[PDB]
Amino acid sequence: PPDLRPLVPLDGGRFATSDLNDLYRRVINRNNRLKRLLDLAAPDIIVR
Amino acid sequence: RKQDIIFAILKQHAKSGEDIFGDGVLEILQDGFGFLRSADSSYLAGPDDIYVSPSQIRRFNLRTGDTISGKIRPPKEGERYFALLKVNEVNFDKPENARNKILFENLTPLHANSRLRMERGNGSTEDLTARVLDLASPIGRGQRGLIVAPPKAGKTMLLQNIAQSIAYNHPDCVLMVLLIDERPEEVTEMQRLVKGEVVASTFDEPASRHVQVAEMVIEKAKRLVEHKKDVIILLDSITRLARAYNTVVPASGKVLTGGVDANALHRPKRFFGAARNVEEGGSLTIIATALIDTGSKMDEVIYEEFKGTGNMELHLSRKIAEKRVFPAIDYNRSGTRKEELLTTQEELQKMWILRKIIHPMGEIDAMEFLINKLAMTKTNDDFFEMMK
Amino acid sequence: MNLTELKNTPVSELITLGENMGLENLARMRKQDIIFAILKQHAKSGEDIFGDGVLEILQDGFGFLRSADSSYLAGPDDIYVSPSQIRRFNLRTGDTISGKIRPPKEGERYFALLKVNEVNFDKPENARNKILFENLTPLHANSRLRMERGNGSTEDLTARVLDLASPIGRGQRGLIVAPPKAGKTMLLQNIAQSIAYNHPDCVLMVLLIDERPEEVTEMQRLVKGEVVASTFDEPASRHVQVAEMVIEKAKRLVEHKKDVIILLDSITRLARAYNTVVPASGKVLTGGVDANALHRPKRFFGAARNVEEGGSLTIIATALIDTGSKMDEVIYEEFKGTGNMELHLSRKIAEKRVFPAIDYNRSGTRKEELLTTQEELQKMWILRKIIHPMGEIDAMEFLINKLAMTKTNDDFFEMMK
RNA sequence: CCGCACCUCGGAGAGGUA
DNA sequence: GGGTATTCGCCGTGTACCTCTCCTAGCCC
DNA sequence: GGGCTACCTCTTGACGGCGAATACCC
Repeated sequence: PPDLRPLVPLDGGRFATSDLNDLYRRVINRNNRLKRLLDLAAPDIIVR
Repeated sequence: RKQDIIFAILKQHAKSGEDIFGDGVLEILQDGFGFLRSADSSYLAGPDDIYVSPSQIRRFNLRTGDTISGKIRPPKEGERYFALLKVNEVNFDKPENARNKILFENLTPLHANSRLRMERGNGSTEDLTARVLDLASPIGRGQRGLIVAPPKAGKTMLLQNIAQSIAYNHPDCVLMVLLIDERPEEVTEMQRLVKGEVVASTFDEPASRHVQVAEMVIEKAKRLVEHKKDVIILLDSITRLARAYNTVVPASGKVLTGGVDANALHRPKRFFGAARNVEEGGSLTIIATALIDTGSKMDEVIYEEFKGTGNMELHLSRKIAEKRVFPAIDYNRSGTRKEELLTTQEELQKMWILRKIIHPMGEIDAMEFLINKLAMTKTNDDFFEMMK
Repeated sequence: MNLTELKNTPVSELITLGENMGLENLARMRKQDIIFAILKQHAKSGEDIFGDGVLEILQDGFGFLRSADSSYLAGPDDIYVSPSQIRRFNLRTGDTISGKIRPPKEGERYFALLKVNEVNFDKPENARNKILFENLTPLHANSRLRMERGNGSTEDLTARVLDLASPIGRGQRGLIVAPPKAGKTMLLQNIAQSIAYNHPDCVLMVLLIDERPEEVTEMQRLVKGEVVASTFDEPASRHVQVAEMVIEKAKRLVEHKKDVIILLDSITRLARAYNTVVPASGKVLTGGVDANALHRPKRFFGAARNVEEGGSLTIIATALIDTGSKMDEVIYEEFKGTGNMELHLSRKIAEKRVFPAIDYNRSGTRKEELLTTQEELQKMWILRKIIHPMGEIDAMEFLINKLAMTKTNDDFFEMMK
């Protein structure tokens, strides 16, 4: 849940994002990339 | 309720192994995929929309507006939309004919060449509006005009007469009356009166659905023009559409006089200028009705900006409308540019003589003269022969 | 292997060539993508690729080579120009560059420039040493640019009336003031045709900003020259960009002693675009005009000048009046005291279907003795003194009936005496 | 805010205290 | 089939408190 | 200077000792 992994509210536009949110973002990116690549029928090496 | 029943029936039918068929207009989202909206819901996002995979979009080069009809399947565990297995018909034609097509952005525009005569020919008293329209402002294929009129001038009756004359004289043309931000009862009345397709978006929903329906309609029109079709769109919402775009546009810090954003008139002006006559085949005519003297300076600014865009203005007089004289058309203010390309030499000379005779007379006097002269006969040919 | 050569080829031949090269199905592909794939496949074999275009230096420091067939619109086939080469050859916005190009590698999106072969249609050794346009000494119109056809055609009457009313020379900065629905389109077409027929050596450029696409494609297929236009479907930003590119190209051409002719038809629309793109300063003048909005159109208009060292720049803009908007009236009243030639057109004469509907009384040219001989100037003065008492419509009818009798104006002048 | 002008709220490191 | 040389790297860092510092700007466009 | 997005470089080292990978025979 987002309250258990919130963004630290600090002054300025930047944000020291939590490591868990960064990991979730990376996993979502790497999953969406494979989801959009599997429909294109890419070569087996790239899929692997 | 009917949608859930159809969903359950299609599931039970697919459990046996039979094929399921579907249809709808494609709406490609920004993420890459799209859905097949339904026509009976005025292109509204439904729970039973057909999902379109990006693979098929890349395979057939599908775009927003393409009518797609093919085999669908019910969703599996973890899905919420119908997956598209095989497309059978694309834009009421085979995909092999739609793959070798020219984009709408590459078509060469031209002026109105073919004459779209609005005169009925049955000698009815309702035909007087179409006769006056043909005498004042002849309309051709690909015309881009504006129906300028204050409120309570007779826009509804004039629009109904135009639609009926189009359905009577030109039944082959695809008539689409898109009404945005209007009353539901008027929409129902129009849909059960005109002979064509009626898509609407009442004020019960925000302007986002208005913009979406406008985009779907213009994309379908562009695709039909690409398929060599003559599309005619009677959008009596251009002012409402401009208000919607000005409401949904992000603030830029540059607001014009009357509360108009600097980049708000871009989308409606592009929608208006999309109408053009194609030399390779087909045309697109958009007849819009602008609102003036509505008490808001925003509408006045919108009208003044859109005046320099079209090539046809049909002004209506409030006094003649209050005197219950229909059609209450301001003959002096009306006109069409490059009218010699839609009328013959003798017809142009007769129209010039009629304008030179009508101009000195007043509005009410000219209208009474025209009505008394047209009531003597049924066709305008006898009027032309008697004027000489 | 040239970009413009592949752009001029039709779609069918390009599809056939791509299918022969053995690539993906090009039938369901854009022509630009087809050309891009063909260039990639041809460069994979080791051959060289060449391109050209007008340079548009960005604010960051890099730039692209726009194409003329797309009205200098941002395209995927633009050639990237590194700032290093710009700093090495002192390139500026408007310099025509033609050199070898290469397809973009992995991680790139535009063609790169390796070696420049020709600058401004000339050797780079002649372009490295040049005098800027801001340093050229201005002068009045010296050379006479006669607009009369001389073939005795019925359409030559407009050119004859224009020559009798306001002769045009090199470096002239005039204005065509006319209310709407007067005949500006036919007049501009006749002017462009007469310029292309009498003086084919001059570089003719027709700028049409915020106009209808039908008129654009009509002008493009009618005049014998370059047509750069921007329809109303585009924002004012593209209008400003096109105007800047056109004026920069004109300046770069004049710097090489070239005779540039710009037939502007949207000075009012250009001023409206500049007033729309300027940030609000909280101060609005009478009519809705910003205090700093007319400066850019003022400079664009004043760029026209005659150069003594060589070349000239002629700008003929058509201003709009009686349009119902006070902003256009203020713009016209401000630009009236700027130019040195006004060719007014009367709506009352246009309503009578008397073409051309030219207001001969208010027309004229300053320092007209520098473009006409003594006897010609005396005959024009006598004709003006005879025409002045008569009314506008009567004078126009008299002039038409007297010019229809003969083919040349010299015979009319000789018969007047 | 549209136009001047009178005739019948966090993670790492360093130092210290008990 | 099993009893045991080396060893690849498997998880405890006393408790409490205080002060201070460090916290991304990259590419062809 | 910048948009959603991708390139920086390395097979904290001791241990305190506990369970256990492939190995050498009995």
